[PDB]
Amino acid sequence: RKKISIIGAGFVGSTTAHWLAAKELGDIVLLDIVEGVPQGKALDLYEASPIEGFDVRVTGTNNYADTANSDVIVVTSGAPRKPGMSREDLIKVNADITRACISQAAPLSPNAVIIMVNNPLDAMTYLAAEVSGFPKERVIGQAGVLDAARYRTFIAMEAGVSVKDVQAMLMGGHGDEMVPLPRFSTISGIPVSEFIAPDRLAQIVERTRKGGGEIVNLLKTGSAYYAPAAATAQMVEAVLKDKKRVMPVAAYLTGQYGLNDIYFGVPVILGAGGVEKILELPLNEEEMALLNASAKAVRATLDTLKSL
Amino acid sequence: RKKISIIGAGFVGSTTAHWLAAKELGDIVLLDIVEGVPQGKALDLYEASPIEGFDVRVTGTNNYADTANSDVIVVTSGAPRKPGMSREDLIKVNADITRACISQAAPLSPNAVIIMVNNPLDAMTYLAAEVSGFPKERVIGQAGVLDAARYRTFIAMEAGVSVKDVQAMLMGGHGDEMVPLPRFSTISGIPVSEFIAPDRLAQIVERTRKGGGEIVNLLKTGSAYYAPAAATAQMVEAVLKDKKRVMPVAAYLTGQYGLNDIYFGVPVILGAGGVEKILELPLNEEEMALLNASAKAVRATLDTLKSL
Amino acid sequence: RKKISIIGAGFVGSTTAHWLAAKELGDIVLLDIVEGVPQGKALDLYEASPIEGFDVRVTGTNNYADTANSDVIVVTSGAPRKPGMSREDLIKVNADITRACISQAAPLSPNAVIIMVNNPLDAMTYLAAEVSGFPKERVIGQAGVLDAARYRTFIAMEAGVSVKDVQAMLMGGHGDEMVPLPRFSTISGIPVSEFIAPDRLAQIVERTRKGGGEIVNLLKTGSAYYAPAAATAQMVEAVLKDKKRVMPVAAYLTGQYGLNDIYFGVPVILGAGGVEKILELPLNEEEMALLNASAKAVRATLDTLKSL
Amino acid sequence: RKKISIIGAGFVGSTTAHWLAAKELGDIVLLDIVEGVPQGKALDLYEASPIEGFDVRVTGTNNYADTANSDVIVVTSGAPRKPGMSREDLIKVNADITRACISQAAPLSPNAVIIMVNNPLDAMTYLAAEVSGFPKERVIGQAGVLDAARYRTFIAMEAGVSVKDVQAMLMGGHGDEMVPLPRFSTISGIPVSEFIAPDRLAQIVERTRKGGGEIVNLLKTGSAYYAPAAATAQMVEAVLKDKKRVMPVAAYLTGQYGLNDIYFGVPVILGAGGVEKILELPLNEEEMALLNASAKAVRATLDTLKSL
Ligand SMILES: NC(=O)c1ccc[n+]([C@@H]2O[C@H](COP(=O)([O-])OP(=O)(O)OC[C@H]3O[C@@H](n4cnc5c(N)ncnc54)[C@H](O)[C@@H]3O)[C@@H](O)[C@H]2O)c1
Ligand SMILES: NC(=O)c1ccc[n+]([C@@H]2O[C@H](COP(=O)([O-])OP(=O)(O)OC[C@H]3O[C@@H](n4cnc5c(N)ncnc54)[C@H](O)[C@@H]3O)[C@@H](O)[C@H]2O)c1
Ligand SMILES: NC(=O)c1ccc[n+]([C@@H]2O[C@H](COP(=O)([O-])OP(=O)(O)OC[C@H]3O[C@@H](n4cnc5c(N)ncnc54)[C@H](O)[C@@H]3O)[C@@H](O)[C@H]2O)c1
Ligand SMILES: NC(=O)c1ccc[n+]([C@@H]2O[C@H](COP(=O)([O-])OP(=O)(O)OC[C@H]3O[C@@H](n4cnc5c(N)ncnc54)[C@H](O)[C@@H]3O)[C@@H](O)[C@H]2O)c1
Ligand SMILES: O=C(O)/C=C\C(=O)O
Ligand SMILES: O=C(O)/C=C\C(=O)O
Ligand SMILES: O=C(O)/C=C\C(=O)O
Ligand SMILES: O=C(O)/C=C\C(=O)O
Ligand code: NA
Repeated sequence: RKKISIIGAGFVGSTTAHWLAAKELGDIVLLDIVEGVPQGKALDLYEASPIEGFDVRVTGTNNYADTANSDVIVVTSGAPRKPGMSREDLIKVNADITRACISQAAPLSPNAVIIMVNNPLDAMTYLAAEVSGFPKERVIGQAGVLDAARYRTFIAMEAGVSVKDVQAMLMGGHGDEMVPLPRFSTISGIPVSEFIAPDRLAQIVERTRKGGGEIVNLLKTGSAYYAPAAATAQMVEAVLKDKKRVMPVAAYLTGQYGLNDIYFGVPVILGAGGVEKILELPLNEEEMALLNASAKAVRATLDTLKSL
Repeated sequence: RKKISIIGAGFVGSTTAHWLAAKELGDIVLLDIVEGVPQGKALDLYEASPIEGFDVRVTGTNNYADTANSDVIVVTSGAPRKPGMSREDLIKVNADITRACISQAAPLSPNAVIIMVNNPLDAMTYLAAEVSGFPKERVIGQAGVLDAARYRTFIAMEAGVSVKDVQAMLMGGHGDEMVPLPRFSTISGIPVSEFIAPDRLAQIVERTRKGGGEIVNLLKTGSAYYAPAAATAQMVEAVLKDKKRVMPVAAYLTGQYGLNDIYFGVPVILGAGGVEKILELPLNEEEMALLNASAKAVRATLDTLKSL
Repeated sequence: RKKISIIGAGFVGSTTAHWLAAKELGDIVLLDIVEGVPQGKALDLYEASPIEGFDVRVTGTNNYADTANSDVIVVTSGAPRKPGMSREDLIKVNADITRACISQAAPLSPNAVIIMVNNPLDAMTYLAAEVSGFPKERVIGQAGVLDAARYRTFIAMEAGVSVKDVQAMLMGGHGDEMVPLPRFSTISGIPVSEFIAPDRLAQIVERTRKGGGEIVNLLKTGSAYYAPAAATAQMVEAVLKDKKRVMPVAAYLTGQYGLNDIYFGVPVILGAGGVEKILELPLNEEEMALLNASAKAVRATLDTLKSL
Repeated sequence: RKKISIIGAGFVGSTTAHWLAAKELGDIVLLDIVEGVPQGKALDLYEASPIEGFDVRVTGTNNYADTANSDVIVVTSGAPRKPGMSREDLIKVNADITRACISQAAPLSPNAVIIMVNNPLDAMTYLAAEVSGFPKERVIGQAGVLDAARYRTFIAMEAGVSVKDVQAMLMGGHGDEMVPLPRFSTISGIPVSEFIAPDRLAQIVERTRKGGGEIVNLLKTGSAYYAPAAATAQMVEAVLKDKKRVMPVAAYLTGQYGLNDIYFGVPVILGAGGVEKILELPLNEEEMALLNASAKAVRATLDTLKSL
């Protein structure tokens, strides 16, 4: 069976195990630095299997050795943000956590695809590839699938149609400078601009950019985890089942969109090989101005990162 | 529980019950004019429930009375075509079958949404609305969902990506004059033209138009049923769960696209009310020439129909 | 669409919405006293719908008015225990909370089936039937499914088989005096005794009874929720779909097993009418001794209740 | 991805691909002697993937070379019976067909688990083990699951409960002497006798044994396929996923139940190694009398076999 290790048994990590367990994709190992929490959640999720009717070996541990030879490593060990806080504000703390987790996990699963979740996403994914020394295409960050999910939900709501017939690409760093792409958004093949007037669409775009903060302000004591976990799980599945999914993820660029040496949200084809191909959309001038704005923001965090 | 009556327990009818049963959408009644066939298939499908683990009341009958008060009526009682035959070639035979089924079923389920499948699709759907006297929006034909499914499969194959991230609109009568719309086809929001060169895409378009014949030539003794049944079931589900799905179906037009008094494949929003809204895409000159060609073909069958 | 209100959007209530959403059973309303909490969780979960592909309306609220006309009401507003506590220890705080939630919701959804979860389960379920005045059959408590789930899990683990083939009846109050029934537990119709040695089976019976506490001692700051939520969800589904599932639930006894006027974990046929039948099993003396000892523990919580 | 080859693309084989596709277990190869048949059905089913949303490679072929390196081989090439025939009546024609299919496929997929379906089931499964020379554990016949499925269905129907709660062991040869075991059949762990009266239960035991013929007499031009396919699929899944399901399958006995050198319907733990364990149940005299009578009917088909 496939082996999936989730490093950090917090809200996102545990919910990822939940979405995953239901798909019967393989053994799931929940690791955490706090004793009892992963073991407890693992056992509890395990005990639900007879009810839901899924066969899954879910275990919790505080020992990295238990993650050895994993096919996929999900990193959700970073500290979350509190209201009135920015994802980059977490960089110093999460950089240490991320470095700690990667340096211990990577060596034990050299053939694993690492899916980073810790914020700030782009900078942490970059730090992961950097610490693991893994092939760039096997070190990616979850962000775009979530961002686009929010965006697609808002448009489905606004248009009054099933979220099943809604697709939308979105690029950039996982932050305020985020860049949803209305031109690359459709409903059963039809441009969304045909369904939503410019003013409403622009609001939707703004809501998408602040989507994470919106939830943080409501919860007060934590950040989102249902959508984020669902996104992470869709990526794990893409990899384990080599589905060749076309989705936005934080991938290492070497010139695409005119950007180099940076993890940035771009559309890719996800499969057993991890990032199998980085798509290069024909973005117009407006879109590119937005994209470049985001690029500059991410670059900023990298400069912060490199000085830590 | 919701009640779904499938008139005609042949290949498409039975496979529809199969796709449906697995979704637990309600009671399923399989009706046929031949004794034993529906009862046999009903019982056999019923006996699979303990294995698949779905609760469904599937019954077979030769008595229309058993279809009374159905929420949805699926009509798959028409005679299929043999190789080297055209769907319109079935018009005379299937017109009588269709008239017979509708006149007996409709009265028993006045509040039902009728989903026609019998070929020639557009002309038979028109005959159904005509015989049932039902509100035009509650009498629709399955065709576009199938045609587009074929089209989406070919592009997924060609592009090497999951069929999950592929959407494509397609219009016109369910025939050779069919009109897939590459401009209204995307992969995770991205135009397919970005993935498939014009020559290959044009082949895909041609294959889509002949997709049904392709399968007929292979099977020799019958026509497709897996995809067709899956399409019909997706529509039944859209209705029963009021999903507001954006999909192409044969709907009654009153001026849309410049067409009037005709059942034609157009994108609609499908829900509890049946055809809840007919979308009007901004089709360019080329697309419209194609659309008008298809319109003329359908009109021809209607003229044939009306003279029967 | 059906409507399900979940009073108390904490771990169990939110997780319950999660399992439920994936099932597309109908609209879900998450209510809580803390503002923002239910709104954020409902939005977060709603934003996962495009990723997972389900059409579900999940809303968060602080106003009982939003729960009006619900078909089912899940109550998960109770405070959870910490290590060292018994479920009975929560009776003072939760009797108040429970009375508050039921007095407000019940009047608004007169035809609903109320499913209690708050601990102590059997007492709280009695209280809810009392405060609501609803027919006893439409007021039930979730406990048996969860308890039997832990039991079935330990069995599958021990026998090295799939949980999908393990069935097991479990009776009594949701507490330490809980009565797992080895003689009424089978693997694909084969008595469990044929797979597990008595001594081992005994340890399993014991682990089952102490299952909740095992998790509490691991989590340390909360109690189980994945299995509990799954259990609650299955019950919600049984009612909404009128599945007529045979399962153990805290129901109102009027003489069965020689017990009167108490809510007790017994096997029932759960459907659209709530408890549609209470099964009276031919328990033997050893089993009846365990059952009576449990009914005694329950009656004791009820006397504490009436004392509040 | 895993690979599954289905030899014989008729009703059972095609339907088996259908159930399988929906499960996304891996690539499926439909093979047949008639050209076009497997190609059309595989394409048709493949074109349903966008509608249903599964990523499955389904190919049709007439060349055994395409079945190379399969993980599992389903054999459904046998001729089906017509009203008036017994399954044994097909032994001459199907022994030939079966030998032909196994001699060609087995050599190409040496590590595969072969699952026979062709009737007479027990004899054909023995033949396949013989012609293939594969370890007996990796050659099994599908029969028990289907037989017990019909039984569980009749029970649920009679008891007015959900098939999801009915378990039932069934042993012996896949013929009239089939042995459903009431004493080894439970509803949520509760003996079936507690729900159905002996006289009624007897009629059910009898209906089960004659289940196949009931359908044959209804269809008239073929035999059951939905349940058979579902049964076969569950077995394929058990192997591919290494679920360790406890179920009745025609396995090779070397003394169990005092039977040697025959393929017989017995309970086993089915996993990645095929039959990983044969369970020896404490049947009583009445049950052993039925079992022996069945083993006699089976030995008789084997003597007919060796006579071909
Ligand atoms: N990229 C996205 O789209 C996205 C979405 C949501 C959350 N996030 C981010 O993901 C992270 C996790 O969010 P959360 O809400 O689940 O947080 P959380 O606080 O609930 O969980 C983090 C878990 O990590 C564990 N942990 C800490 N150090 C560890 C170490 N060295 N090894 C192993 N485990 C360790 C903690 O003990 C804790 O259980 C945050 O940084 C958050 O900002 C990103
Ligand atoms: N619109 C599409 O996209 C689409 C796709 C596939 C097939 N079709 C069409 O659907 C029809 C059914 O195809 P099939 O392959 O399932 O055929 P089939 O021959 O397998 O089944 C038709 C069934 O109708 C029954 N029948 C005949 N007259 C009846 C009456 N008066 N009442 C009740 N039942 C009656 C038959 O006995 C038979 O079992 C054909 O007309 C075919 O061309 C349309
Ligand atoms: N098998 C069972 O029956 C079972 C299983 C698990 C938990 N439980 C019990 O269920 C309850 C919930 O457990 P939890 O872990 O989810 O707790 P929790 O603390 O996470 O959540 C309870 C939620 O109720 C809310 N709340 C409080 N008063 C309220 C009121 N008047 N109206 C609406 N909401 C209100 C809180 O603000 C909180 O969000 C506990 O009492 C626990 O012991 C029972
Ligand atoms: N419970 C069971 O074990 C069970 C259940 C149902 C059916 N069956 C048996 O399974 C067989 C299939 O039933 P069916 O209804 O699908 O029949 P069918 O006639 O529909 O299909 C059999 C297919 O095998 C093909 N075939 C013939 N010779 C072949 C060869 N040498 N190689 C490859 N393909 C070949 C045919 O052309 C045909 O498409 C029958 O023998 C039937 O009695 C067993
Ligand atoms: O905002 C957060 O911290 C987490 C959700 C997200 O990254 O979108
Ligand atoms: O071609 C046929 O007759 C049936 C399949 C379709 O209508 O596409
Ligand atoms: O142990 C607890 O408090 C909650 C879980 C349960 O009721 O089993
Ligand atoms: O009755 C038949 O021939 C096939 C179905 C079965 O084997 O039960
Ligand atoms: Na477009």
